[PDB]
Amino acid sequence: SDRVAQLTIGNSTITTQEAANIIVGYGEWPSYCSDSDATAVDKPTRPDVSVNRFYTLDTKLWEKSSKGWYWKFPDVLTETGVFGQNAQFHYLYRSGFCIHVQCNASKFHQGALLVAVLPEYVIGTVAGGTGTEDTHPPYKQTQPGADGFELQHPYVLDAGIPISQLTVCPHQWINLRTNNCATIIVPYINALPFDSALNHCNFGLLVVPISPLDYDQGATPVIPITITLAPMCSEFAGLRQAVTQ
Amino acid sequence: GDRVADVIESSIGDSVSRALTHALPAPTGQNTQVSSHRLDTGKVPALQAAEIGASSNASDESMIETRCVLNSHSTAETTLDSFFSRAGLVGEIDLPLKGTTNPNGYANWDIDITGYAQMRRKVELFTYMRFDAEFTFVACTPTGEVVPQLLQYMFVPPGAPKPDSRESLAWQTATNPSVFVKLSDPPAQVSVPFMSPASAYQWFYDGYPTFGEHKQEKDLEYGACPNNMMGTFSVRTVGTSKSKYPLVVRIYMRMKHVRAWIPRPMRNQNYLFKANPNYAGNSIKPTGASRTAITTL
Amino acid sequence: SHENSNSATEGSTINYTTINYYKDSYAATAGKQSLKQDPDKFANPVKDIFTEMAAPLK
Amino acid sequence: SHENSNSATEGSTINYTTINYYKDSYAATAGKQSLKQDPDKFANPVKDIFTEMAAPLK
Amino acid sequence: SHENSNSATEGSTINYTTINYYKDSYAATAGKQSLKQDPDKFANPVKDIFTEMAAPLK
Amino acid sequence: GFPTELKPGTNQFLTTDDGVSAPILPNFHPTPCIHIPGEVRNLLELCQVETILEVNNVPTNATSLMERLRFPVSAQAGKGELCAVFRADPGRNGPWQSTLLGQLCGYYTQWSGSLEVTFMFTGSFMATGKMLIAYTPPGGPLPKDRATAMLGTHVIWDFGLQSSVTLVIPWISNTHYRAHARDGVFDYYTTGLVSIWYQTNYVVPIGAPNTAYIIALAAAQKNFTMKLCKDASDILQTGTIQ
Amino acid sequence: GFPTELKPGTNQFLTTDDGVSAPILPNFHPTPCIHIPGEVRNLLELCQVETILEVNNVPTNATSLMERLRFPVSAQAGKGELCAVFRADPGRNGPWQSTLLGQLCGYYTQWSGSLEVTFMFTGSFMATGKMLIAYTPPGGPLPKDRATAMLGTHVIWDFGLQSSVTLVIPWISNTHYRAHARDGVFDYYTTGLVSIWYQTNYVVPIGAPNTAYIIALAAAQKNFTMKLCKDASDILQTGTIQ
Ligand SMILES: Cc1cccc(-c2ccc(OCCCCCN3CCN(c4ccncc4)C3=O)cc2)c1
Ligand code: NA
Ligand code: NA
Ligand code: NA
Ligand code: NA
Repeated sequence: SDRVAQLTIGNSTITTQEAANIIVGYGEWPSYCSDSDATAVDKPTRPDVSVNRFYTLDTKLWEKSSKGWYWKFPDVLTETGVFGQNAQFHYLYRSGFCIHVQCNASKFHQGALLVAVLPEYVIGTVAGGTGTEDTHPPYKQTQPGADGFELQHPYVLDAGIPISQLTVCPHQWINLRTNNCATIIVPYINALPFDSALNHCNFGLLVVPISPLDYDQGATPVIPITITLAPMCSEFAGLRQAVTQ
Repeated sequence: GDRVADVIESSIGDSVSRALTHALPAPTGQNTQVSSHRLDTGKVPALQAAEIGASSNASDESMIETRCVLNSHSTAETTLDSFFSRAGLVGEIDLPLKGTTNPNGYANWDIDITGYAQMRRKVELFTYMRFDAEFTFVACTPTGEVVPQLLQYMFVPPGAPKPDSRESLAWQTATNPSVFVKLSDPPAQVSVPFMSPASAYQWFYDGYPTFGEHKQEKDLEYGACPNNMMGTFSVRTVGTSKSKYPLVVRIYMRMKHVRAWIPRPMRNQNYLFKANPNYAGNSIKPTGASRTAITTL
Repeated sequence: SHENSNSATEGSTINYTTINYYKDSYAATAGKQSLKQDPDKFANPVKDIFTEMAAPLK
Repeated sequence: SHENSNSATEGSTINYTTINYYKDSYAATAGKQSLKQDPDKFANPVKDIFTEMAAPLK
Repeated sequence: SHENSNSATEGSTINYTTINYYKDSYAATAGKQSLKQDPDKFANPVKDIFTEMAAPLK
Repeated sequence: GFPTELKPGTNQFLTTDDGVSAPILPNFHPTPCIHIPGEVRNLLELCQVETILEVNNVPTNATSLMERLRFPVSAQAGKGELCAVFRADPGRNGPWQSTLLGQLCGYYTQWSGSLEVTFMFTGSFMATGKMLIAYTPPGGPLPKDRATAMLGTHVIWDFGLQSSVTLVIPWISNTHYRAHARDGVFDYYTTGLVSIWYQTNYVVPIGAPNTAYIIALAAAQKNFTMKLCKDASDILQTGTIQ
Repeated sequence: GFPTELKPGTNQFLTTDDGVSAPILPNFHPTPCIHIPGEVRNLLELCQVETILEVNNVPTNATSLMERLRFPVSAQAGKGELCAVFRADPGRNGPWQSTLLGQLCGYYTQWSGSLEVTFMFTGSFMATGKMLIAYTPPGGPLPKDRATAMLGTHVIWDFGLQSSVTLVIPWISNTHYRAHARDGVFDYYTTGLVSIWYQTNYVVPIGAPNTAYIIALAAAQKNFTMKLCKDASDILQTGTIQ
């Protein structure tokens, strides 16, 4: 009655029989931009059902030695479906998201994934090891697209900050003995009313195993983690030709 | 006009962001209420499900037998203004005589406060911050001596000509704001408004400032947001001839009327550069002290 | 006073009590802030709230 | 105050709100000016005004 | 004034009359204290008080 | 005397401090102010007045400077050929520097608002034609062809009794204000591009010039404002002015 | 002029003085403030949010740092064996330094309030067990055995559908506030010890891991407050930051 759940938006429906409730980041639901907060004058386009639906973009394999991964929003979707097209044809974009991370196993497996959302997740580099070289992460690392990217040093989140404090951000845990999924709703977060979906990633989705996956020889060893997400209250403005970056 | 039902009943356009929580007044710590033994079934405060993502709701009263305590301890010192409205060093500018840096009697400093760890770590606790500020300029020689020297500080906003010398025409300062003051005088002090084109400054910007290919040579621009670049701070000794004394200008910032959004984990590795969160890969240290075993102090 | 409303906190859910001698409000002191707090925004951002007495997973 | 009216703006269509400690008003601060504007004086100084919807040369 | 009540004597049986220009009361002057005295607390802390006219050991 | 205590700032001279200073001529009364036409109250009044935009900012020899004030159109081969292009950034080096709007803009760090450019055809009465003028919001590269430009904000101009047409460059930004854009990270504040194409063709009968010129006039819309006063990028003096 | 007299303090610059200073940009109006989610008003809001407590703060090589985030439990010999221990002092070097509470704590000289640590079991669904978690107020030395620990404040945790349990470390002090405790005379402000013991045993059937981990999350209760603002003990910079 808090374990069972159904999420329906657009022409897509998700079900789960082992949930752990739903998190609504910073305590507020996504909303369209008000006439007082707005600044751009053109009438926006709000595609509704064709873009605010569930997209299942990627699957990773959880292994006894996995370090963890991250994805950037809206980067992950910029090249998928009608959402992607709208994000490419328009300069300005804004939306919220419903993120549903899936991972099931058996009552004999164990492990815990921390699923969190970190706004303005700026990536850093190891600075040449000694810290004397002022290196910078390449485009493929800051905006990894749908395949996401694996954390090199999860302890400091590849950005010099403790993962132990990541719980100060909207999050849920996927503790196999308890639940098989995480659901996080996120409102638009920025210091501007709209922004480029291409040049700016509003937040990052982190999936990091804090308690290692484990099981005995003979139990299914392939434990996938799948990422499904749905834009919410999408708005676009500043129309012109399509641009990929 | 509208007619088909799905349109009439749609929520497309709702600008009222529904909020699940509201702020309540809390001038003092919460009190403790008397409690007694409870030997109940069905009732279980101690048990939780951290997976949900929420912190424990269990309180003292439900875990042990408590007395009544009237807590009048104040929560005033932990407000944003209380924590941040304390002047701290954010910039140091040298004006030596015989030197390698500024041996020309003037200097330009890009207004960026991330070159000092104490202040930086504090503000980086939040993602977005909006505030006014009070800046204080402390000048003296390298020994801390005070000398009869007149200086000019000029705020050069983006787009205004940066002086290229002690005699530059830009020092006419017909529109930019300038401060003329002597080292013998007390520190100069002024109030600065919130100047970003954005509704808030942001210590972290996960993106690029422009469109196009983001090749190796342009990666220096990842994380650069113009909205945080307020301009240049220019200083010069006021004369057409080189000053007789070497000078040092320390810049202190005291934020006021502060608002912050989105708390983040706090920096735990030494800072290396102003522009990024790069850390020394070969010296990743634990966040704190360590011990030999988990069963010993 | 009859000054400009250029303070970074103009229109905040928490009112301030400050001092000023100039026509621009941002010159004013930091003053006293209001003591409101909303811990739940971060500590309990759940949709369907769960009681203390009951077991969190029903 | 009961001072002299020697300010360069004495009798202006835009009233000011200023501060002063001397008997001569021109010593006063610049203060705040009134925000009135008359763009048409320069942008549309035509005798017989022409609508937006209509064609300018009837 | 409308300041904080952070004086070391906030809530004392003897009220004070002070001056201050800051938002924190402890910055205020020492002022004037109230002239109350309770000598008996030290000079005559006896349970069953004994008169002056009578002999102390009845 | 009365107990005072000096705070920092004491003795400093802030050029923008709006203070009170002693009057040198007590009881002096200024010459009364008669009525003078054309009083301006706010610089924004001037920004709404159209001035000539030097779209054709290529000629540089003194004898050809006047040519910068107008660009041409002429009979083509009907392939939707490109006529001219320019950035819409008003406070950026280029065409806009010839306009009063651009100059006044230089005294402010940030601006916000819609812009407008009115094009006046000065060809003969017998010349006709249709042009497509487009505004490409940020992110869109210089349109390679008319088909691409056509996807943005645009106007299709038809020559006739009404000599001019107005292209509105609507405010479409991510931020409430834009700082002056320039190559580098500040290109973040770029406004976009304006391109002019031949929709039909410049047609003319026998006896009329095969080439005519267009004059562009630009100004700001009524939602335009500027803030954060600064010194202009130019200082028009070399040595001392004697 | 008006008779004044300068008092001591004159010309001094107190970094925490809340004064009035001249505005550099007269009549400047800041960009309006739109709505942004997650506004925090008081640091105490953050102290009530649980973050991971590094009870297992022993591994130090980079490749094992993530191991500090969780400690283990496994089948024993049923002798009420000890599982782990740690001081409850939140502003002291040790496990608490990994928590946001501990870090924010470092910016204040004194604190007061009850604390809470929630333990989440991450073993398999088929694993069961009962643990005894105790809090030993000041004066009580590290409990030599479970029988001794049991005499203090404690909780007996039973594994089940509810993965976690909460140990409340109630405020039990002689003073209204505690300063940061450390070896020496300041141990006077120590909060106490927390020890974890096996009440029963970690039992598991055939086919399930004999070792599982527990993750500890700690935060402050609603009666927690801090005072006397100070600089944190760490300064995260070696040379100049360039
Ligand atoms: C009359 C006068 C003379 C000399 C100096 C000034 C002056 C100096 C600085 C002023 O700007 C203060 C800006 C404070 C915030 C600076 N920020 C905002 C965001 N930020 C930042 C840094 C690095 N990454 C991201 C953001 C910053 O470093 C205003 C006036 C005024
Ligand atoms: Na005297
Ligand atoms: Na004077
Ligand atoms: Na006198
Ligand atoms: Na001042």
